[PDB]
Amino acid sequence: FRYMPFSPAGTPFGFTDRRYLTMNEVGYVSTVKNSEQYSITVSFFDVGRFREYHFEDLFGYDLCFLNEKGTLFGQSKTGQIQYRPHDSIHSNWTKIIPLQAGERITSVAATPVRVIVGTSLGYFRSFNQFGVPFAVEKTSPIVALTAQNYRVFSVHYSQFHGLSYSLSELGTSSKRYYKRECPLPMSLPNDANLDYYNFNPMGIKSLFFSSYGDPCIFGSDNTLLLLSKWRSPEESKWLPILDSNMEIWKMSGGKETTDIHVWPLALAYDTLNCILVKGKHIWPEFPLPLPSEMEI
Amino acid sequence: FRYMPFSPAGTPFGFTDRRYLTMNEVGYVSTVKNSEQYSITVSFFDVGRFREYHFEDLFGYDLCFLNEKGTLFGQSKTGQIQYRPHDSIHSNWTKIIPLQAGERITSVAATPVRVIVGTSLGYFRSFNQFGVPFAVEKTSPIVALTAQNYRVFSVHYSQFHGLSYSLSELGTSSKRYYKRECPLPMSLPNDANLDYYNFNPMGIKSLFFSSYGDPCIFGSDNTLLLLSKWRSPEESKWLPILDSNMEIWKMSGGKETTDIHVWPLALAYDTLNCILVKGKHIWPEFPLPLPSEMEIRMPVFVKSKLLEENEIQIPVSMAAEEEYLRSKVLSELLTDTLENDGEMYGNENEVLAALNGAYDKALLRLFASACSDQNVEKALSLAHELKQDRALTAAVKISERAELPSLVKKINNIREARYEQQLK
Amino acid sequence: FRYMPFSPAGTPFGFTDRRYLTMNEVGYVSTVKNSEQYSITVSFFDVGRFREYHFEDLFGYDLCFLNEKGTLFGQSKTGQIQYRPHDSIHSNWTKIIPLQAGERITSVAATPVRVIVGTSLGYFRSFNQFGVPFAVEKTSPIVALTAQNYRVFSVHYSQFHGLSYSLSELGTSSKRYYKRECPLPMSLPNINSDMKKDANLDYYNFNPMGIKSLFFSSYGDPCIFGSDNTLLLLSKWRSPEESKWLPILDSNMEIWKMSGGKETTDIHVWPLALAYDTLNCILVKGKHIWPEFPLPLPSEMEIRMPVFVKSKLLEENEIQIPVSMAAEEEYLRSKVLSELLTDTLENDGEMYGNENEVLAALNGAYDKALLRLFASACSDQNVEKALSLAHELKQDRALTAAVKISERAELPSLVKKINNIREARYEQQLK
Amino acid sequence: MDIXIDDILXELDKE
Amino acid sequence: MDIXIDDILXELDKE
Repeated sequence: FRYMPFSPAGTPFGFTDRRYLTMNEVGYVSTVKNSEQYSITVSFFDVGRFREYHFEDLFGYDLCFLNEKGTLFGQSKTGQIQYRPHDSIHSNWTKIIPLQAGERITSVAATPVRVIVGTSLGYFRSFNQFGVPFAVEKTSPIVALTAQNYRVFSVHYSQFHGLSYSLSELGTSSKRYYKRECPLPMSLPNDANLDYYNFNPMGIKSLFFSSYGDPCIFGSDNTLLLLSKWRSPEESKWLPILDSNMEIWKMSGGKETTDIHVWPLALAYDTLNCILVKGKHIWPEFPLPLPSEMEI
Repeated sequence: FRYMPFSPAGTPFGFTDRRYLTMNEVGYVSTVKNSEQYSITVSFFDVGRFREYHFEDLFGYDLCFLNEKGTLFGQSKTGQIQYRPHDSIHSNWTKIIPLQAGERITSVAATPVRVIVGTSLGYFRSFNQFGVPFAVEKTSPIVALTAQNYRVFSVHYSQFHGLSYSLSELGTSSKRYYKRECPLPMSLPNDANLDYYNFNPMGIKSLFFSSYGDPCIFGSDNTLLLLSKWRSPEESKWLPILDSNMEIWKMSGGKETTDIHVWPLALAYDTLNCILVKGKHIWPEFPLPLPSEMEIRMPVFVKSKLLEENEIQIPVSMAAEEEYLRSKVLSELLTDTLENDGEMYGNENEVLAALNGAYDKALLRLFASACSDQNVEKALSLAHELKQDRALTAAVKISERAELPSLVKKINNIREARYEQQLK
Repeated sequence: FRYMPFSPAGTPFGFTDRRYLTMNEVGYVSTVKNSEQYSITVSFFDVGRFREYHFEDLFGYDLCFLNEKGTLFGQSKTGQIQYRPHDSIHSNWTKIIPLQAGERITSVAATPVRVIVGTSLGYFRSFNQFGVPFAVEKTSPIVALTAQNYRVFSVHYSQFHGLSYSLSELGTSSKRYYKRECPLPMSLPNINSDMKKDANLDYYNFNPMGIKSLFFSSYGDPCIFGSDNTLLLLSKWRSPEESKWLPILDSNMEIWKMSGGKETTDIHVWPLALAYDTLNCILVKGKHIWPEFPLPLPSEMEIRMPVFVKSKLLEENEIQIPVSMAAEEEYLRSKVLSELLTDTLENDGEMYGNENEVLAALNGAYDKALLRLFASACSDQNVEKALSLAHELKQDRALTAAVKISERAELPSLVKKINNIREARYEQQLK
Repeated sequence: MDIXIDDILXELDKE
Repeated sequence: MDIXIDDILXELDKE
């Protein structure tokens, strides 16, 4: 198995020169192949709240994570990352992550207080929002990361059991694990969408914390899984709370369609924020439709 | 999968009739094939304390463990073990471990108070230093063991979980687990050294407790992993504290070499005691070189950036970040040791004091770079991480010398806030 | 992996038309293919206490559990269960367990007060003795269940973790865990490609995990008996950080010692129960490792710590054990049993009324065997090993016996150190 | 040198 | 702009 660079709700190039690096309720980040470099655009859904901007990418960032305070970029092969705050009050910063032979950055994530980098060798590197390193940790190989405040939801892969997940807190004191490499009951992927599964072999379309702090994951079966009661190790369970295949079926007046797909952005309190994709491909293209809401 | 007999820092025969059974900071044990039997040699690095000796091995011991008081030998197929104290005051003793069909002894360990034997079926047999059995326990299949005083660090393997580890204490009462079969994130082997991986499939070159009591492991990736926060099951994590491939690279003036290798013996506080192997094979040969010392370094240096700054010379700003992170890790580990177990080696209080001093000093250098870059926000976050109240004072003076009056007020708020905790 | 219906000490049909559903110290339940239906027989070992009976099974029960008050039957595919009390006071009752698509009942268990059903999806359904349902819990997939009074010992299997076990108590209104899905270090079977024509392949298709039986001991400790024919007992299960599985009987070694030190392949042990220090079992003689019809009378096999070596036992020669080598095993066995029984009495108290006398005799045998090892250490002039043995003595009068053995060995320095132990135990008793 | 202990063990049984 | 801090660091060393 080969580790591909992962970002929440990212899309592949396909046969075009542009794609989305990442995507959630805050906005969407795109990259465009031009002459010799790349052009990255950071757009927001709340136009009144944030300022859209673009810049020339001389490094070829293939990893991205977006939150309410800034945007994090990563280069999987060179190890270079850049954090760009939304407000111009705070300055950008750049860092190069050490990478051994064959080691790639597989996923990055950021909160207003933490910056996280995971690698294919299982290196877990954390920083504050200004680039000051806090700890280097060795875990199982990391394939996907998301974060919220001081909490981190990581997806891991081993050659023995397959996919597992960890749930931790990067507090001011020490890092505490609520769940440590526990089974991940997400269905693996089983063609016009062949480019997507080469782009994301695990089929994790996106993952995020809900607005109330529970980890969520959205796999190839298009079912939103919520981890409930994760503070009680003996009571925690994964709940399928939305089968988007069933809702799309009901939306079409009871007719089986294969032209509408759900692209998950976020889970609020009672609504799944998403993009409704209409077309041959299961991933959204340009221009991006208006975000939709699906009641739980 | 076939379980091979493991010993810390042991080497394979290769194309010779001799190899090292085990090896650490105390010394090294070698075995030589002659006629039909074996000649075992027990050598010491402190020549004045113990006397090297040799004896004829009629059984073919392939397992060994060495400590400061004695040497433990094991025969993986027959189950025979022998403990030989270094001083002749105490007598040797021999025991035969029962083995079922296909069951092998995979690892042995000994402290001045405990003798441990683990098998491929997961049998965990413990004894005192005189051979009195204490308890037979059934666990997951054991592949490697180490011990220090009453504590045991065991590595397990099944087809389900891969590698796991347990951490336990064999007190005068019952056996208590600090960690029970938790994930071991040590990379498994993935050409000229094929003889080694047939000899040691897991690639565990060595494992040991540090001099301050923290479990360590050294795998095929040549990275020293230390288990931090192991007294709190929910906070324990493995920390990569030494990329020996990177240190060899920096020692070679930034050049990629394939003739120098690191063979781990022990971790003394902040220094890896090792053998620097120069040759085609990654394991040491005969005669054994003098032990070397390799200081631990957090894996934060990047080769490309180090090449631009030119043995490799490190820029003082980049060296401060590594020293800050290393002091932070070592300070946290040693504080946990003193707050729970107290002193073991005899200088931990003074080491921790110097450790916190180096921590703040490296932090203040990063603070000055942030001030030089006019990054007031990054400087304030660095000031929040300072330990000593006198270091907060030094940061104020650096802020004044940088003419950042808004930073001075925010750092003085930190000092006032800590003084308010001093009034409670 | 396929989940097969499990029952304690159950046997497969094999190439016959009859088999045992379950089997323990109370009795045995057999089923015989009868034309298109089945004939179930419930037999008892105490013939004077219970009456054997038979009934026609129109459903094809493949699951069973037997206790002193009734018999529980289960149908793995339809989900139907029936509880049949032995006594006519209470009536039988039947229930249909809800099963999803592809979900099977994998194990059932019953005590006089509790009825438990486990499924291949990990659904844990419990009832009282009359069928009143308790809360429904979702756990890892269940492969084996046993129960005693209000406590349940469950074995779970996933492809992620392998084998795990849980230990719980089914209180009046909720389930409480002593241990939840801890590692179960029971050896799995090792099957080759030549086993496709072996005579015992049918058992491992019938029971893939190789769990021949599992049960609580008469004193309440969980036990399991796998394909390696070693009795494993869970010690210190009331302390989660101290719990350990102890191999207390290598039945292959006992069969070897019974055969005068000769390797045989025709005698096998079928475990029924653990009565304090004795394994109740069926001695199976034949090609197959499981018992057939008619059932032999139950045998008794005392537990032995696995410390004897075949080579050393042959040199000292049914096999005769040297009294010095027998002392080490007897000291270890007494140490284990004393520690278990002390934990039982300090937490649950007596259940039969004579446990304190059993524990007192146990500690006596402990010191007596320890004093024999102490005498061998003195005879070998190993003063250091002898002193360490004296530290493990329990009774203060046993320290006196060690002093007298040391005087008879003319080791005056050892006498002074043992008397220092007596002084130290006097000082600690005052704090 | 074998040491006679059976009399000492018998004395330990009595109370 | 490099900042002179070496004198401040030595002031921190004094006990």
